[PDB]
Amino acid sequence: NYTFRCLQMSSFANRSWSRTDSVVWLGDLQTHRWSNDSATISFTKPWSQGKLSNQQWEKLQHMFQVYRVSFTRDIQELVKMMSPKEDYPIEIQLSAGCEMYPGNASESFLHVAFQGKYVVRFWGTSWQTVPGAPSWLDLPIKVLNADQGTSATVQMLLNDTCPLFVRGLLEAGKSDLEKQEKPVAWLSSVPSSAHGHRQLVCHVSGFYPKPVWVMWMRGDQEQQGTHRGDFLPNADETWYLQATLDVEAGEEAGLACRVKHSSLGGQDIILYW
Amino acid sequence: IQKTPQIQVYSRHPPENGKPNILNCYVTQFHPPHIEIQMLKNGKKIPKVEMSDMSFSKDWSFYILAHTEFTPTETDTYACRVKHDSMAEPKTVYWDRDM
Repeated sequence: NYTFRCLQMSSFANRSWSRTDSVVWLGDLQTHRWSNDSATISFTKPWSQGKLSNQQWEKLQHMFQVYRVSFTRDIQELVKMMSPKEDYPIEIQLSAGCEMYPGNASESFLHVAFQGKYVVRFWGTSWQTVPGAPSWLDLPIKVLNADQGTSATVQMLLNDTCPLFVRGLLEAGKSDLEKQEKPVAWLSSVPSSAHGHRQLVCHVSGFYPKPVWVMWMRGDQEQQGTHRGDFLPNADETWYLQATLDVEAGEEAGLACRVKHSSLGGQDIILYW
Repeated sequence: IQKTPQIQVYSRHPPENGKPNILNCYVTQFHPPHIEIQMLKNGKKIPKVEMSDMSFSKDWSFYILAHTEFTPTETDTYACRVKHDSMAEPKTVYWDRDM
């Protein structure tokens, strides 16, 4: 039940200035990096080589070392054939990877965004222009679609290699993907617009995995009205989230924060006093 | 094509005057992936600020977490300044003794 994604980012500002970096995730833990300046993929985890033998990992990394110098060179030929929207500053993203299911098979994907809009995909055996993708991209993909080797090599990485790799990881990573990290919590209140009604704030940080329950309570009374915000990250790969509640003075007494999270059992109830 | 970065400043542990902490600045939703993040303590820049690797969400916008080691003080202000193409001028959100 995990999603392995490998996001690549190519930036082409002009004929002589291109940069392509990449970064892989297993769920919400980053496992690898490939800075444009580094000649080899760097692991960002002890177990990011999966259950791959060096000799096989090394042979795999060579592929990318070859793909890179190439995709990059071919974009330059591509770009000359860029009418009508001749607009050199080109930013292209590529999200590829595979969602790993238990009973089901795994599901693979390759999405490509041009200038931040999604425009092309690899599908089964051929690369295809997705709706909304500009008119010119059609001649390039048709001439690309004649490269049997690439499209065979892709159907391999995509279909076969990706799941092989990913299970290895869920196997070696099991240690850090199963870590139950405990949260911390503190409250604070911010006054609102011009009026005597302020809003109580509950901050909860340092928890992992992502799934956490936070909510304002009045005794056993749950406060409908509490509004949970965005999950913000921390440098240690943990999470941040804060739930606010707009009150009215007077009756802030008795309210409190109940932080429910997997690592605990007997959870944080921070009364406002 | 072009989107203005949403900015978010917050600590890692409950701040407490004098106690060491970590100030996180999470920039997001921007595009292009060309932005200069700057963390400021009272107008001065903090020398060493760590940034994560830039990646993108499935909505294709980018994101990053610049962060540093900080200490909450009754007389000290901290902030995150962002420079992005899609911003006529630099956005500075300061930090509140709560987040």
